[PDB]
Amino acid sequence: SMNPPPPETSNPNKPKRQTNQLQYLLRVVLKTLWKHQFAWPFQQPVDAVKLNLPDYYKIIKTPMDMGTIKKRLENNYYWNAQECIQDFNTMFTNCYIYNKPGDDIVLMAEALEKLFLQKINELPTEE
Ligand SMILES: O=C1NC(=O)C(c2cccc(Cl)c2)=C1Nc1ccc(O)c(Cl)c1
Repeated sequence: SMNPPPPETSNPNKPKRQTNQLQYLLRVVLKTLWKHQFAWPFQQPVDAVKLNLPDYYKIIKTPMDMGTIKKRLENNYYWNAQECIQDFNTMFTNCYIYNKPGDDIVLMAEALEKLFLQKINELPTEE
């Protein structure tokens, strides 16, 4: 079982914005999660070949990862904050769908998600 193409991070005809909320999602949210000791499994698309997870992309039909999110934020791919928040939530949910409760990777996702929730709680009002 092979890897799919990664999610796109560039699409010139998709309209985009740089908003204060999106800036916060990069400068505070992504940066906080990216530097965490448990970030590493989430910094790039899951390589199902190297990890010997041939069923991964049979089960996970909407892959997402922080490498992709980082590129989307840096390349101003998004129209609004909700699109980016959805990407983080997709990433966490994929982990919980694929893995078993208590697995290391689930504990890692939970630690990142707790921080994510704390930061999104203080998402600034749109300017
Ligand atoms: O990119 C990766 N390199 C690794 O060794 C892993 C990985 C695989 C199994 C357990 C743990 Cl804690 C990490 C990655 N990421 C990953 C990210 C989410 C997942 O659900 C799974 Cl199974 C793996």
